[PDB]
Parts: sequence; C-alpha cells; structure tokens
Amino acid sequence: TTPHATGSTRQNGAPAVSDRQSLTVGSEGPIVLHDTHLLETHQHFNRMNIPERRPHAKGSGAFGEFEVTEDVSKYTKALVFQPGTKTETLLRFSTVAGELGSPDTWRDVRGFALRFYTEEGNYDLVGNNTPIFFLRDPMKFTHFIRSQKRLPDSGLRDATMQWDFWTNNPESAHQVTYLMGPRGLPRTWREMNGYGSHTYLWVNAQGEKHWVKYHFISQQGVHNLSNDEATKIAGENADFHRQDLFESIAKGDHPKWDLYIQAIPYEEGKTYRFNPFDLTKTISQKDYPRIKVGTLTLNRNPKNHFAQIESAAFSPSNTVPGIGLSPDRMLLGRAFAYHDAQLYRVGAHVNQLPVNRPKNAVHNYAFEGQMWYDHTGDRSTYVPNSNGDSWSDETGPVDDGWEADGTLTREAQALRADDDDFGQAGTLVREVFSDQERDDFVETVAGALKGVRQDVQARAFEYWKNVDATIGQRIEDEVKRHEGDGIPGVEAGGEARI
Amino acid sequence: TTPHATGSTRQNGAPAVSDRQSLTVGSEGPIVLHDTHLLETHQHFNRMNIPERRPHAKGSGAFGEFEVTEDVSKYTKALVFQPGTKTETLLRFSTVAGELGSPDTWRDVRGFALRFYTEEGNYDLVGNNTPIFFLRDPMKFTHFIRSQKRLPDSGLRDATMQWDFWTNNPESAHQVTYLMGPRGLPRTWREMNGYGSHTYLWVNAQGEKHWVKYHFISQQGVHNLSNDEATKIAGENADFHRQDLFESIAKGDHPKWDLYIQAIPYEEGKTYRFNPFDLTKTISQKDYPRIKVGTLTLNRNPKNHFAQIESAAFSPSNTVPGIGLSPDRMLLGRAFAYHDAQLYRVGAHVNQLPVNRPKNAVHNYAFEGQMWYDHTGDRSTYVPNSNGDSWSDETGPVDDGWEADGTLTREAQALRADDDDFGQAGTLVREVFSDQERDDFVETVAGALKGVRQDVQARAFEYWKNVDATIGQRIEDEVKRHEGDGIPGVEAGGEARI
Amino acid sequence: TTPHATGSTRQNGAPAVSDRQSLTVGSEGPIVLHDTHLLETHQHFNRMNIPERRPHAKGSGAFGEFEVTEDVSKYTKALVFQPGTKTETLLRFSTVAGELGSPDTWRDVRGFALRFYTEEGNYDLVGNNTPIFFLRDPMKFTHFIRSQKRLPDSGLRDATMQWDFWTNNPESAHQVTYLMGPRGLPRTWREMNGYGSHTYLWVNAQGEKHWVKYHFISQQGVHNLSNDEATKIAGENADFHRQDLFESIAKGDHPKWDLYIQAIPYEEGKTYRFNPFDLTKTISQKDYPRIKVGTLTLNRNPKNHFAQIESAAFSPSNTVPGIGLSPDRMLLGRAFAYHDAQLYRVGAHVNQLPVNRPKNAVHNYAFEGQMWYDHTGDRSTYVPNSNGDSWSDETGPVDDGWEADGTLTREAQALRADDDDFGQAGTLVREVFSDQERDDFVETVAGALKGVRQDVQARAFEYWKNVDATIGQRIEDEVKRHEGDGIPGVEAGGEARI
Amino acid sequence: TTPHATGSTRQNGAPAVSDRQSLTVGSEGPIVLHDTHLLETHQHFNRMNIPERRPHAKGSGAFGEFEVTEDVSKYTKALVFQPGTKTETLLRFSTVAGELGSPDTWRDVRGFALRFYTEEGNYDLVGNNTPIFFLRDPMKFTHFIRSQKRLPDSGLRDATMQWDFWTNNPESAHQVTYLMGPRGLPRTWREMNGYGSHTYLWVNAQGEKHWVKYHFISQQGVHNLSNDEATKIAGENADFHRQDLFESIAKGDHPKWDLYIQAIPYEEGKTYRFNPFDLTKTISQKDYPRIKVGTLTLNRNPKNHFAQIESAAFSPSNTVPGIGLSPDRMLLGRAFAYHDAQLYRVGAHVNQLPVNRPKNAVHNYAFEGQMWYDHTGDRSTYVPNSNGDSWSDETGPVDDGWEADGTLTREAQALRADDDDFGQAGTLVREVFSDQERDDFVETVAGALKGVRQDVQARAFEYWKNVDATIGQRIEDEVKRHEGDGIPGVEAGGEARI
Ligand code: HEM
Repeated sequence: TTPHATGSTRQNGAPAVSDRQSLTVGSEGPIVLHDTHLLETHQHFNRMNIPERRPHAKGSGAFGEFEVTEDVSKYTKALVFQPGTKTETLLRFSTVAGELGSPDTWRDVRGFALRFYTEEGNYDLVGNNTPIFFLRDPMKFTHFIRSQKRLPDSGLRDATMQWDFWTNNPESAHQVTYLMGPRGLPRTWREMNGYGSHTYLWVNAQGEKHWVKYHFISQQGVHNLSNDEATKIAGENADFHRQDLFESIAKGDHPKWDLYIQAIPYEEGKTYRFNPFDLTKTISQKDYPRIKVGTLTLNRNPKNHFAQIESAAFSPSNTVPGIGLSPDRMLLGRAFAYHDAQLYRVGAHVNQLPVNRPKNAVHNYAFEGQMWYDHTGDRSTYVPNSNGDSWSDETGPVDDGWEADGTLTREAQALRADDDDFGQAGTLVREVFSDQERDDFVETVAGALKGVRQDVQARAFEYWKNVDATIGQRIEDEVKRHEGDGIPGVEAGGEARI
Repeated sequence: TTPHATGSTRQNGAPAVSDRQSLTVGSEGPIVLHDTHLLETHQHFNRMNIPERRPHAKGSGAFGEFEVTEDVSKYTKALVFQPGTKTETLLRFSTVAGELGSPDTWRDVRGFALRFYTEEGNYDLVGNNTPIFFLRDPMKFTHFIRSQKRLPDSGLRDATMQWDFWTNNPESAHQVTYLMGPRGLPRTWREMNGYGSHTYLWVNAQGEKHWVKYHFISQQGVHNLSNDEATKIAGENADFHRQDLFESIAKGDHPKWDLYIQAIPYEEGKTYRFNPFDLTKTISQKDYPRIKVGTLTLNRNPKNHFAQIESAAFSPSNTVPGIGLSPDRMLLGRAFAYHDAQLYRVGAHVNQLPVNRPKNAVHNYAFEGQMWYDHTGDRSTYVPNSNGDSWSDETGPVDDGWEADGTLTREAQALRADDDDFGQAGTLVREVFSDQERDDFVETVAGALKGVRQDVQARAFEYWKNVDATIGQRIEDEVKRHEGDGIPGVEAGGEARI
Repeated sequence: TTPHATGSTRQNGAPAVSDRQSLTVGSEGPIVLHDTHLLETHQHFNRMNIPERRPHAKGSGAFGEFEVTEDVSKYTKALVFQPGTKTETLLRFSTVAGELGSPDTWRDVRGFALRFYTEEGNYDLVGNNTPIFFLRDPMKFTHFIRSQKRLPDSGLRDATMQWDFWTNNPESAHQVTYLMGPRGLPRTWREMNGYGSHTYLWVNAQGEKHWVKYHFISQQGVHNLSNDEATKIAGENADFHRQDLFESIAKGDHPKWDLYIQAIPYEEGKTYRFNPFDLTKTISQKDYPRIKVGTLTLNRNPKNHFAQIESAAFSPSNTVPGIGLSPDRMLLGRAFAYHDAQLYRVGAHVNQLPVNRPKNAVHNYAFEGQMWYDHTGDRSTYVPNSNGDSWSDETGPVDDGWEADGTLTREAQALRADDDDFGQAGTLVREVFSDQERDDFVETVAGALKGVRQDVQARAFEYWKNVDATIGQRIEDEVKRHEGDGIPGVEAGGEARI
Repeated sequence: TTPHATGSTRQNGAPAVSDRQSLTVGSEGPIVLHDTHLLETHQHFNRMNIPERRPHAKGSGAFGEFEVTEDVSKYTKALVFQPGTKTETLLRFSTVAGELGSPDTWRDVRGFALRFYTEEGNYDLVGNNTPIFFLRDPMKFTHFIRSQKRLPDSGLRDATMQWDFWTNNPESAHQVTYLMGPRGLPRTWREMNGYGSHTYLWVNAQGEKHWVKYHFISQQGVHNLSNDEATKIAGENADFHRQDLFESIAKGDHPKWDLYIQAIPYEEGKTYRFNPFDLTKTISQKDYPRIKVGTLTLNRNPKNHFAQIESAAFSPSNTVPGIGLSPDRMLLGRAFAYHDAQLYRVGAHVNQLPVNRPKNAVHNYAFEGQMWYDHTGDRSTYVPNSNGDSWSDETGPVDDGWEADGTLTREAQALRADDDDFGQAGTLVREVFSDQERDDFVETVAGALKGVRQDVQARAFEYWKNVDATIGQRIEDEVKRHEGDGIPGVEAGGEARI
C-alpha cells in the first residue's frame, strides 16, 4: 500500500482512481481524451485476442511428469530417456478443424502435444491420437486442412468438399478409415491413446542409429462415444473434454499413459516391406514389437489457461541430442512450419515466454526484436570473436543424419514390396474391427456421405470398395437409401454448400 | 496461358510446377530449402488467421438496399435519408460472447451492424437486437465482456462469474431481463428486430437538432426458440443462423425490416423524465411515437465470406453530415474503440479494403504505413500548403455538438425524475410479458442460477425481487428446489468453476 | 555444460552444432529444409528491426539519480519530490526529424525524456531542449512533423516544404526563432538545458493546486556549434552526441542538471497576461521566479542499447499522485498518442519489459494478449467481484482536475491581454540575443531560405519582419543576394524538390 | 464536391470539418474523446513507419526498360530474354549497413536490385555492385551483418568488431579487397557496375543447361570518390546519391547499363578450376568470355517513394521458366530469406501491392490473411477438386534441377584445383589495380585499422600479407606509424568501443 493507493493501478503503477467510471466534464458531460485509464484498459482489451492456431485451435492441457522405468540406453543417448530419469512435462490436447469456440465432441483427429523439459533442452513430441496421417507429402497439407474447414462463400463446413479432397487423394484411405471408426470420437482425452505417428531417429552414445515409433497407451483404456451421443454433448457442453480434464486433475484422478517404442535397425529401414518414412503406414508389431520405456502422469492444472496453454508453442524441430528427424517428408515440412507460425501467432520472442523457456541455459545467436524480455547485455553478436563469447563449430557428418542421392524432383515416394494406398485400411476393417464396429462404421460413413454431390459420392463408392469390397457395397447400399448417422460437426447439401 | 504454364502460379506469377509434391533429392531424399512454392504456400497458410473480433466474433451477413419512403427532411440533412433515396447496404449479424467456432444458438445478445454506402461517406449504424444495454459507462464494458467469457484458469464459461458481475452492477437489470426473456434466443436473424439502442443526434439543413432513436422492425416477425430447442440445434448445427441467412437469400426469400425513428426536440432531451443519454433506458412511445422512414431489404450473399464479412470493419465513428453522436457515455467510448481494434485486427489500412472503402472520393491526410494499396502520389503532406492540395478549416461551434459545463469528475450520471435501475425491467416483466412468457422466464432465470455459488445466488434473489417481488420469489423458490432449464452456452458449478 | 554441448544452443536450449556451416547433402549438395538452426537464426534476424520512433528516432541515453535538496512539499504531495528523496532515473536524448541512422548534429530540436522510477509508479517528464514548441493544437502536429521529413516523390528533405508550413502557421514564430538561434545546434547533450515546456498541475496534500513549469539547467553550461562545424561533424562522426555521452560516463564525468520550477497559483492561471496553456508562450521569471527543487545526475551507461534505450517507452500519461496534466491542448493530445504508438512500435505488453516496469506492485485490469510474460494467474477479470481481488472506485471530482464550460467547437484559444504570435520571438531577437548572435541568426535564416520557391520566400520575409523589422530586412537583403550559411540536414531547390 | 464538403474527408469519406483545430468544450476546454478525426489521423501517423530493411535500409530507385538486342535463345527459354523483347523494369539501389537516415556516401557495398515485369511473372535479379561476396555459407551471414552494424552497449559502429569478424573468416578476403579498393565509394549509382554475383542456371527450350553469370556494365563508366570527398559529402548532403538519380532522370539524362553473361556448359561447372558455386570466386573471362544480351535504361522516377520503392519487395526466389538457382549455398539461403523478411516488414499480402504484382494473371493457392485486397471469390481452396479450378501437378525431375549425393553434413565446400581464400584477392591487388590505386588502398586499409584493438590488428597484418606480401608490409608499416585515411561511416577505439 502506497500512501495514495486506490485499490488498483494503471500500467505505470500509479493509482487508477476508478475501474468503474470514466472522466467527464461534470456528471452530464463528455468523456475527455485524457482519461488515460480508459484508454489503456480499452486498448489492451482490443489486443487480447491473438490468432488461433491453424490447425488445432480448440484444446486444453495440463502439466505432469514422465518417469523412465526401463533401460533403453542401448538405443538412445538422450538424457530424458536414460535409466531412472524423471522429467517435468506439459501436454496439450486438441481437435484439428474447429475454431476456438467449437465443440470438443466433433468427429475429428485429436492432437497429443507433449513437451519434456529436459536438462539438455525442451524436447517436444508433437503427436496425434492416431499412428498415421492422411498424407505423405507436406505440399498437400494446406489443401487438406482448408478442405476440412469452410467454404469460401457461405462460411460453412461441407462434406462434399471433404470427400472431394479425400477421394482425389487416395493416400488418405488408411487414416480416413481410422477417423470413421470408433476412435473418431474419444469419450475423454484421458481415454485415448497418443502416438508420435512418424518414424524418428534415435542415436546412442556410440553413434549407432535406430528408427523409432512412439506409442502412448492409456492406462484408462480407449473409450469412445457414438455419433448421437457426441452430437448431444456438443449442444449441452461444448467444452466437455476441457472440463473433464480439469475436474479430473482437481479431484486427484491423475491420468497415465505408458510409453512404448518400436525400434528398427538403421539398415532395415531402407528395405522393410512397408515404407517407414510414409506417414500413411503402420509398422507391424509382429516384425518389430513394442518395447516399454516408462510412464507419463498428468497431475497439475494450469494456473492461467491463456499464458500456459494458449501461448504454448510446440515444435517437432525441438529435438535434443540422441533424437532426430527422419526422411519422412511430412516430418521435414513440420520442422519448418511450427516455428514460422508461432512467430506470427505469438511473436518473435515466443520462446522467452515462461512456458516455452528451457530449464537449461540458453546461449543463442539471436538479438533484438520486439518484446525482448531477457537481453544479452554486451555479449558479442558475431562469431568467431576474440571476446570469449562461445560458439559452435562442429564439422562433418552430423550424428542424426542419413544419406541421399538423386536429382531434384517432384514425385511420389517409391513403393516398397507391400506398399499401396488401401491394404492397411482393409486390414483394419476386416481383421481389427469387430462385427459391431463394422456395423457402426457403415452407418458413420453412409451418414458422412448423405447429401454429398452425386459425382463425388460415386467416387467415394469406388474408394470404399478399394478398401474392402463387402464394406464398400454395404456403404453404397445405405447411401442409395439415404440412410446413415448424423455426424457431429459437419453435413452436406443445400443451397449454401456444393 | 503462357507458353510454360502448368495450371497454377507462385505469388510472382511464374508457373508453380506442382501443388501436390515437394522438391526432394531423388524420390527418397530430403526436401530442399529452395522449394519456394512449398515455402510461400505454407507461410501464407500460417498467416491466414487474424484475431477474431472481441466481442461479436461469431457472425455472418449479406448485402442489400435501403429505400427511403417517407419525408424526414425536416429532421436531418443527411443524404442517405432524403426523400426517395436508395442506398446499398451491408449487414453483419452476430452473437457477442462466443468465439469464431461457437454455436449460433447460444443464449446471448445479437449484433445488428449496418453500413450504408452513401454519397457523402460510409454511414455505419452499429446496433444490437435490443434497444438497451447492460451498462451506462464504458469503463465497465471491458469487465462485463470478460465476465461473459472464460475463467482464467480452466478456460470455461461460468454462470457464477456472470451473476457476480450482474448483481454487483444493478444498472444491468433492464437488459438482463430482456436477455432472459423470449428474445434471448432468436429463431433466425430474419426473425428479430434491430435497434440503434443509443440516442443519436440529427441535424437539419437549418441547423435545428433532434435526439433520435432507431428501430428496425422485422417484416418476418419476432420468433424465438426455447432453451431446449436451442441446445439441440447447437449440437446438430452450430452454424444454423449463418446457414439460414445464406440459404434464404439464395432461394430468393429476401428479408426486410422497416426503419422507424423516435424524435425528441433538442431541449426536451435535457428535461425528459428518463435520461435519453442513459443506455439502460427506453423512451416511451406514448411520449415520442415512432415515425416511419423506409425499408431495408437484404438480397445478395457474399462472394467471399472472409474478405467481405470477416474483414468488414464497422464503427459508430462513421457518421455523415446530418447525423452525430450524443452525450451518451457509452456511445462516446465506442467512437474511439472500434477503429482502434481494427488497426490491430485487420491493419492500419483497413479502410482501403474494398468492403470498407466509401463510394465517394477520399481526400484524407494519412500517408504511408504497411500495406498501402492506394497511394497519394505527390500530394502535399501538410496544411496549409501553397501547392493547391485542399484541406478543411471550418472554425467555431460544430453542427453536431452540444453544451457542457462542470469540473472533471468520475461519477454516475444524475438521475432524472423517473430514473432508477429496476423500474423499466419491472414494467417489462409485469406489463409486457404474457403469463406464458413469465412462466418461461422463471424457468430460464432459475436454470441460469443452478450451481451458482450460494453467496452470489443470494444477491441474485434480492436483485430479482427488486425487479418484481412476485417473479423474484418464484425464481428463489425454484432455485431452492434445484429446478430450472439448461441454458445453451453456459453452466455453473463443479471443480473447474467458481 | 551439458554432456553433448557444442558451444551454443538453439532456442529450445539444445546444442546448436554449428554457428558457421549449413546442413547440406554432402559437401557439394543443397541445403535441406530441416536446418532448423539456420531457420531460427535467419527468421530472428529478419525480425530484429522494429519501427523507429516517429518523431525522435535518433537518440541515446543513460541511467542516473535525482536528489531532492529543497522543500517543495507545500506545492505537491508527489512522493518523488518530497524532502530528501532520491530516485533512480532514465534519460533519453534525441533529435526530432531524422531517422535511425541520421547524423546527430543536424539543426533540430532535441528531446529530453526523463523517467523517475518512483515508489508510486513511473513518472515520465517527456521534455525538450526548449521551453516552447511550434504549435498550440495537436491536430497540426502530424502536418508539422511530415513537413520536417521528406517529400513524397523524391524522398528528400526540403526547406521549401518546411517554410511553407511555418509561414502558414504563424504560431510557430517563437520556436522557429529559438531553433534558428544558437541553441539549434547543441555541442553535446551535456551542454544543453531541458524543459518540460508545458504547464503541468501540482496538487498538495491539502488539495491546493498550482500550475508549474519545469526547467533543467545544465551544470555544464549551454554550448553550441556553428552551422559549419556541425556540418563537418555530421560527415566525420554521425554519432557524435551518442559517443560523447557514453564516453563521458565511462570516464567518470557525470553530467548534472538542476531542476527549478515556476509555480503559478491556480486562479492566476486563468487571468495571467500570457496564456500558460499555450505551448508557444513562456512565462516571465519576473512575474513567477524559478524555485529550486534538486539535482539530476547521469552516472550509468546502458548494458544493452536496444533493450534499455530503443525499447524504452516514455509517456506524458505516466503521471503519479500529486502531478497532473493541464488544459494545454497539446499536452492532452500527448496523453493519448505515446501509448498508442508504443503498442505498434513495441507491442501490447510494452510496459512489462524490464526498463518500462515500475518498482512498485502493478495491480491492473489487463489480461492476455501477445507476449504476456507476467501473467495474473487466477485473479478475477471483472469488478466488483466477490473473490477478494481489489479494484478502484473513487467517486466525484478528481484531485488533478479543473473546470470547463462551453459548446463543442473547433477554434483557436482566446487571447490573453499580451498574447500574439510574434511578440515573444521579438523579445528573444532584440533583448536576449547578443549582437554576435543576431549576426549569426541572420546568416542561418538566410541560409535556410536559399533556394526556397520565391512565393514562399516572400511570405517568409513578411514573417520575419513581423518578428522584428530590422532583423527581417537584414534577412531579406541577404536572401536577395543569395548569401547565407549551409544548414546541416536540409537544403532547397533543384529538380527533386519543390 | 458533395453538398456538405469542407475540403477534405475522414477515412470513411465524410467531411473532416477541420485539419487544423481539435474538438474542445469551448475554446478553453479539454479535447473530447470523440474527436474522431484527431484520433484517425494520429493513429495513422503512429503507424506510418515500417521496419527498415535489414540489410540495405538506405536506398532509392527508378523505373525503366530492358531491351534484348542479341540472340541468346540457345541458352535460355525465358521470355524476358528472347530476341527483340522489351520489358518494363524497376531498380532499387542501396548501401548495406546503414539505417534509413544514414548518409549515402559511407564506404560500403551497394545493392543493385532489378525487377523485370515479364509476361510469365516478375523476374528479380537481386544483385550488388560487386561480382563476389564476403561469405560462402548463409549461416555466417547473420553474424557478418551484425558485425557491420552496432555494438550492443554503446550503439556505435566499430572497426574492431568488423576486423575481428573478417580476420576470423578468411573467405572474406576477396570481397574485403574489392570494398577497400576504389569501388568502395561510387561517385553516383549511375557510375557503378551491377552484378548478379552468383552463378544461376539457364535452361533452353530443349532442356539443355548452362551455368551463367550476369554483368551489368555502366555506359556512364565507373567513377569513384576518395575517402575525404565522401566524408565531406556525408556531412553536406546525406542523400547525395538519391538526389543525383532523381535529378538526372528529371532532366532527361537516362542512365544505361549493358548486360553481358558468361555461359558455362553444365558439366564444366562441376570440373572448373575455380568453384562457380563459391560466391567468393570470379570466373575468368579468358576461359568464359562475356556475351552481350541487351541494354537497361532507367527513365522514370517514382510518383511515391514509399509506395513504390520502400514497399517494393525483391526476392531471388522470383525466378521465371528458363532461369533457376544453382548449388551456391548462399543463393539457396536467399531463396528462403527475402520472402520471410517481407512478411514481417510489409505484410502477408506484400505481393498484392501494385509495385509487387505481376503483369500476368496470378492463380495461386493462398487465401485469407490480413489486408487481403484481391480476393478469390468462390474458387476452390483445395486440389484436386471437381469444380474446374485448375492446379499444377507436373511429376518427375524439374527442368531447373541438378544432382546431389552424400550424407547430411556441416562442412566447407570441397576445393577445386585453384581454390583458396587469398589468390583472387592477390590478383586484384597486383595485376588489376594501378600504382595509384595501390597507394590509395594502403591508406584506406591502414585508416580502417586505426584504433583497432592490437590483437585484432596483428591478425589483420597476417591477413593482408596472405593477400600480398608487399602490400601487407606497407599496410603494417603505416598502421604502426598511426597513419591512414579517415573512413566514411566508421572508426575504432575509445571508451565506447572494443
Ligand atoms: C462502450 C461500449 C462498447 C464498446 C467499447 C464496444 C466495443 C466493441 C469492439 C471493440 C468491437 C469489435 C470491433 C471490430 O473488431 O471490428 C465491437 C463489436 C460490435 N459491437 Fe460494440 N462495444 C460497445 C457497445 C456496443 C453496443 C451498445 C452495441 C449495440 C448498440 C454494440 C454493437 C456491436 C456490434 C453489432 C459489433 C459487431 C460489429 C460487426 O459485426 O463487425 N456495441 N464492439
């Protein structure tokens, strides 16, 4: 308490006088220009909103801990995964297509973005609730996400646009099958699995390399909603998943996931019968079994959602020694894209915000810019220098690299022995799903096609028969009878759509 | 078609080569840094989103025409309202609290933002679907909107926060009554009325002044949804109102509103028994009857929702000769706030975008800045100048002014004879509502209070009894029995709320 | 040192590997897209620059201390000026017209921007090296600064534009005289005086008010350069003043200024023979003598020029209890303008950067926005609230206010008994300047008019004769003979100018 | 003229009333918040400045025409270079290190940025006034430019920092020699040559490839200033070069350059004795002679410097069919960097501003974003689509590609037979310079080393002896006697520098 305090301050720390009445010429007069508290508070209010993420705008998260309980030191030198290591984490969950205020229970992919605050930097494993994705080249991703959003004239989501894109990009079949199956509607974020999806590189202390897949298996199980249930919840509680996570942690019910990897020897990655660098493919667990690493626990809610969750900036470029990227084109595009988006969304100094700062000392050659909170004093701005300010200069092949040879080209990845666009989707439908799941799948896909322009429907019938002839005919028969479920979040047809 | 065309271009107009595959070192190699088409398209994608409006993020609109059919020339010299004049319009409708992807059918105020493209500039009448508002001083508005949005930790909307603000700001009673009544849930935007809410100033050719209220009465009638219906629609079709407007216009069903004004002689504005400069008050139609002006028709959908609707920038500062502001503190704060927000949301040159440009010639002393599309060539940048580049220099009292006298103060407006916080709300509940509307009102208010922290509930019981003793007791009795409707868009209680 | 350290890190804290070579496919191959260190460092480099200040882009500063050595407690309750108080300060000096890289020794006004880090907030006294300014209404300021900058087509500064503006705004005469006199070219910033220029309000503990002027009198004296010397230095050392200040402090030569005020009783401000609210007027020291307050010492250089000086954000709105604004229209426009500019130049959270943070606790109703470093946790976002988070609600006349009465108008300030545009300038030329200063003045003004378009020259001859008939004829005679000094920073004439 | 016009408008097109007086409560009262014209004009003024370019902030330009007068169709299919073709151009000249207001005649590299508005897109040849550059890997460029700018604490340029960087990066020797020679100080931009510097790829109609160098040889000759002359001009006219170009064109004196190429057969680029992909190397004209293409004429000044020159956005990524990049690492980094910078400096839609738009039709998959002036209507946002909106999908090796093979590495380029860091610099000093140029060179280099920290001086003596033993000893002898010229724009020594 200062001597002239009034209960709150302006931005300069001086007493504000009133948070409730403007400065006027008498009670009945106009507001004067020099009501600086009115101006400061309104100008700030007008700058509170920041661009929402594209994609994955709607989401929430929590802090936790990861504990290593197995010895995988023969596979990586990364500090975070050494025996017995416990690391603080942050996890943000999200949908993909919907905007900031959109219902949580729309049918969609869910994000699973996990940061480990390691002793050698922030390691981000930016995953999804599926082991695969719709595409295998990042040039197509902009198109895909735009097709999942809104028509340019009416501003409506449109299943015709969605199916036009999917049927003209048959590489999408594996993930469209997974999305249209049970797991398209998680009951809660606690009751879904997380995956890295991509192949990553692990490098051990001797320089030996393995290609790895990450799998986070929920200790709460996998539980899903029906289309009808999810539609009902979208109306009753648009923030159902956000509320569930916060309430669960507040009550002491800390959700857990066990991490397993698959580890492929370096040379076998080049010869395996499915392309491990193709994001539309899973790798068989009969060929490369899951190996346990440790357990993730979420146990602490945010104190401020905007500062800790909305302003968090995750990136697959945030690797640490012992972990690298891979020849997966999609992953390589992601190495550029996230940081770029965050410079616009948050700001140049996004990585100086507390939630994005690493625990270890940063000594980075970047200076100045807007909103530079932690300046470098008189440190040298160039290298080499004669002033004792260190720099890096390792020469030669990098520890997390690989070989390439060819001419500059734009073409599809070469096919391995068993690669195609529809086989793995067919295995999912025929061998993994139960009879009841298959029945529900038909009703979901048929519903998703209701009202779709007939030319696009016809292409969808061929697409589904390519996945499985029996399921495809069942879908076609139901579409021709105009049957099927309503799908939460999207429809087709009418004068405002294609 | 250029000789080396490929089907699309980069931003410089050169052939893009592929919109589907990235540039790699052989089919199996990494993406190269110099895939400039990948970079341009991803960097643009990452900058597509702009901050959503605060408030009124969720909305849509259409173009139309306004036709003057009466002679109100004795009241204003504004060109747009002279006899027989037809003017092109743009109208954006919206909710208030929810974000970009939020359901259209939440209980809320609706915006009614109307632009007239006049021969003497763009005239914006930025109204709502209610003649009043919650507050009478703009210092409180930031607080109010934050209370209608989300809790800082959990990110959830919370009825306890909403009622804590309303009960501690009893000036809100008139509009809270209107919001909790039938009109809180319009069936469609076509089936709601629009209002200017504020008193504005009209000035005629002789300089005579009248205080005016604007009323847009729907030719489609006023039709509303129940809480249960609106909740159901929120789940089934989050864009119901947006879809309805677009489809209606596309089918040729052009919605209309008739404009009426109330006209108060200048001196009577200072003595009237309710304060016309208090936005929480209506002016009796027995004292000042409605006078017809003309008819608004909406008849054309946008070609591009983002460019024409999302990027539209409406402002009450966009007056034209013959129409001015008034001593209403809320209006005077709005004269500053919109343009300020738009400089951040869209950009410095927001008013050069086609939808925001006026039809008449702009000759304005503003130069340079980012994204300056229509430059001024070698025009003088200062005034007076000796180069023949004109400027304005009218001296003396302005035609759209008024008098003031007093000392600089922060205090409430003085009360007129019949001014108070609860009387007009009481008239609405007792005399305007039917028995069925009163019954529904009790169920709505009781529902809105379910789960609210008990101290805040107790203050709400006193608030409602101040409006009407009978309705207040009915609400209290239902709250104590834990009865009432679910309210679309909000709830209270639980570990994630207050 | 982490186990895999290389000498520097990326932004996530992981080893950077090399600050000297890019990631390529072999030594001879292309750079890959996933060189994340190349991308991070280049994207940051590309965002290092921020908009320069407009005006006052070119400048530098230092930290120091202010010590009160007199008792002025009968005049103000402000903590910073109570007996014996010592306060940390920051001072930025600058020119006005030139851009970031422009020479320090151009003829121009110099800024004198002083921050006191008080126990009741940051108090900014944003002054200049002159007691007056060119204008008395802020509407003209945009025009004035544009006239001092560059022609729209050629990008050159132009004396014709400068004189066209000055001669058509005769209120400028007092300050143009001061600028064209000796003090237009300070030798160093240490050897110039500083002034608040405007009348400010001081309020004591009993609520009694005085109008005050601030004067900072250099203990190093006032020393100036000739036009020829300053031109020579502009070529030899464009950063002469910046270098001088830094070197002087580094050598232990701490420059000092003594602060004096003039104190006008509240009622006398309304009746005084020169308008104290007209920024083009000085107040006679025979009528209101200077009263000593204390001494300012600069004694510490910045550690980082960009973070501490370039990113500093000074504003006349940063008052503290005991000190207020005044009816000076120019000051009232400044209360809005600085904070507005800083939101664009630096960012919404400009006042959270260390150099802009106050020493006392900030409790302000502003939340969210880009780059929010110091979040508010779960503090209530609205007022009043029932959660114990305080707010301000003082009602009634403010302690730093005054009275007004009238109709809304756009017109010049009424003239006091002795007010005019040329009298004070004439006193300066006839009574204050020495013979040698008058001789130099003629050569400066004549030089400044060389090459100016003849119609504008003719108006300038009348302007100068209005100041003083003898000096005006001397200037005219020299201009007609094409004599006069070269003026550092500007010229006229030729095919690229008016 | 509208009926109520006053001489100028607000941004909405309504009469502004006054560009000279603010809206107040009586003549003596405060400014009201609702002076919307004051607010609009000041908010715009506060947003006029945009970040200056980094590097090359200080510059100007003109429009012209390029005319092909020879037949080089066997070497390229690019439309702009086909026989007889005339193309509109824009050329911006600049320095490198100094900021927006810095003198034109500092010793520095000059930029030569040329746009051709071709029928197949905007082709930008972003060159300099030297055939080489200081570095051969873009990772070092950020460091280099920071070393040429200012010290972090004092804000001064410092020759010690400059020489510390150069001597620790000996690849710089060739260009440092050129900079310190006669051509470091062009008399005018009309009297300097322009170069592409890098090797580019040309592809003919049959797909045959040649590596090319571009040389623009001034028809006005090469003329330079001494250090002393340039220092004098920096003080007298900081905009000498800008003024010269504008005045010359205005008087009808249109400067010309003849374009010549060197053409290296594709396979010879891999075996040549100097690395054509190393930007620090020239290619001998005895081995690959210059071949004339045509003539560039500048003949039209800008109408608005800010809109046409400051807001121009040039990029080496703006290739057209027939012209590609090359394996030069520096060029490949530039393909990313310019567009990235321009998104921050100007905006997402930088390429929709008139000066940046191509002449041919743009059909690009980019939508939305701030300040989207030319929208795409209802065009499909995804590909392939079934709506007739075209896209590109060429598969296989690109016409402007090449081969690569290797492992991911960070290392220096392999040396060709005659590659080293000092040989070409030595040829310049011994064989190209005259005796008088050598004498002046010694005085320039010695002057540039005056005051430099002794350890860095000692390294510079070794550096220069590596260039040439005789010149190096001459420089050392002069430095030890503290002799040498003052260098315009930079110095060393003293308490404010290293
Ligand atoms: C002092 C009180 C108010 C403040 C400070 C205020 C401020 C704002 C702001 C900053 C925006 C966003 C503008 C943009 O980004 O383009 C907005 C939107 C809007 N406000 Fe207000 N408002 C207030 C009162 C009102 C009232 C009383 C009404 C109705 C009479 C109203 C109707 C609207 C509408 C319809 C929109 C959306 C315009 C559109 O569709 O783009 N506001 N308001």
